[PDB]
Amino acid sequence: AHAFWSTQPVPQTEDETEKIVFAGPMDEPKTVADIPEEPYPIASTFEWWTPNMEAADDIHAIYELLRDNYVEDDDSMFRFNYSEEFLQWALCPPNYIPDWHVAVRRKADKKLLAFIAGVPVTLRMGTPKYMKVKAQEKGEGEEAAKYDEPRHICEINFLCVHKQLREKRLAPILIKEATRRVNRTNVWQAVYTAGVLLPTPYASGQYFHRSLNPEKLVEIRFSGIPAQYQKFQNPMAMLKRNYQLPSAPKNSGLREMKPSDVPQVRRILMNYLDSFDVGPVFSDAEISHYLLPRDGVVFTYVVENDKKVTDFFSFYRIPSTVIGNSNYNLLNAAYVHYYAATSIPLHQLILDLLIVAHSRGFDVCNMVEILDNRSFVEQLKFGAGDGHLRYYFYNWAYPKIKPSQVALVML
Ligand SMILES: CCCCCCCCCCCCCC(=O)SCCNC(=O)CCNC(=O)[C@H](O)C(C)(C)COP(=O)(O)OP(=O)(O)OC[C@H]1O[C@@H](n2cnc3c(N)ncnc32)[C@H](O)[C@@H]1OP(=O)(O)O
Ligand SMILES: CN(C)CCCN(C)c1nc(N(C)CCC#N)c2sc(C(C)(C)C)cc2n1
Ligand SMILES: CN(C)CCCN(C)c1nc(N(C)CCC#N)c2sc(C(C)(C)C)cc2n1
Ligand SMILES: [Mg+2]
Repeated sequence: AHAFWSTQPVPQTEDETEKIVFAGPMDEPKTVADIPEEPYPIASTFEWWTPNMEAADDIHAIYELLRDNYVEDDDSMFRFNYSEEFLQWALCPPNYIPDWHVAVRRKADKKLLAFIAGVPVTLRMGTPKYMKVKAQEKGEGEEAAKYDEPRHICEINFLCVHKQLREKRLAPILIKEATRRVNRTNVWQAVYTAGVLLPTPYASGQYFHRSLNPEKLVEIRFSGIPAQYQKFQNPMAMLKRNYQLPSAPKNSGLREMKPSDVPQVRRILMNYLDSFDVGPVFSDAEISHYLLPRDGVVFTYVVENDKKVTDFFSFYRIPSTVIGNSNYNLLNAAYVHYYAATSIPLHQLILDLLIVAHSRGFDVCNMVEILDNRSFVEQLKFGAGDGHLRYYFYNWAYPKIKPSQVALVML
């Protein structure tokens, strides 16, 4: 059933996943010396290319591949259009490894055909709380604690093959070359997410969406007018009213994040993320990189009253090309990123996220039901969407966990 995935160090079935009681590696321990410096073989008409994702023109080349060939819905209505600025931000965090950005080009004429990207992340990925309890009950705490220390691993994203080259087994070769490049740097695990079901997720969460500009969303067929609104003389007027928001934030002391807020934001974020089984550990340099505002890319606000930062939220922008329509070329989506609340309930903090996003011209706010995202769904009028984000590890056995025990946001 899976000619490629059956050959890789990942759990092969749900049944297998059920037998997993401790975090730890799947594969033989190996060393960098066991990995060849010769690149993985590829047919003679293609070549590997390493783009420089800090250089405008190479970012632009990858940007066009993704704009024309990346994730789309099944009815070919919308295709993600991650911006050039977004790609530089997502792919070049502190201490990134340029060799982990991997492309394939056609050799004759240098046409770009495929891409995959890894970035470093320090992740807590030790045995989860409910399974450490089971271990204590069996006298197996030593084995369950073996890999408690946060690990320096790889996060994979942006795998893309050109539409003309689909179903030719190019994605497996991309994945094996990426694995070689990561292994050459003495890293042996990865974390990745996808919408599709592959062998075998350790967690799965549904997507949720919150309408900000319902008239546009109905026009482009992202949304429909629900049946119940047909009982009204003006269904659209009533739908707009339903999703109406304040025109300015409600929380006293809300302001954009600045560099001097980095230590306090790191403190409150790391205290909060510690409560979840799987989550990142960020340095001050990483907090700066992933959270300081960047025009068109990431938006972050702190609540500061009386000279103390007590809460914050962040969101990032992913537009989509509107493939079929005549009034509109883009869908502008805001995605909930990291946050932490110590002074106000989460629903009150995230209402200000929706207000700022609407003010800035976003059409919808989306999120996965990770973190405590379920805690404000109903009051803030999010609804569940037809999509899931499945969380996977490469070369790491891991017990199934609930999505509310995952604290890693993937872009
Ligand atoms: C230690 C370091 C390790 C580093 C590596 C860690 C692993 C990282 C793994 C990658 C994490 C990526 C995270 C993201 O970026 S998720 C976003 C993925 N990108 C897209 O959906 C964009 C649009 N689609 C495409 O570009 C292509 O359809 C892709 C490239 C996805 C497949 O190309 P194509 O359709 O032309 O197929 P093929 O003939 O070449 O290959 C077929 C094989 O590919 C398996 N397949 C299909 N989709 C995925 C998928 N999303 N993850 C993993 N495997 C996938 C499939 O089951 C089959 O294997 P098997 O069923 O026969 O066994
Ligand atoms: C196996 N599949 C296709 C699960 C499909 C999940 N994906 C990739 C996906 N993607 C989507 N987008 C790309 C929307 C934002 C953009 N781009 C959408 S937009 C959508 C409606 C809101 C129109 C129903 C469903 C949907 N589904
Ligand atoms: C690697 N990564 C983390 C790919 C995040 C892509 N994104 C941005 C994404 N993805 C979606 N998927 C179903 C996962 C597709 C994949 N991969 C959806 S489904 C959705 C609704 C329209 C239902 C709200 C928004 C949305 N957004
Ligand atoms: Mg292919």
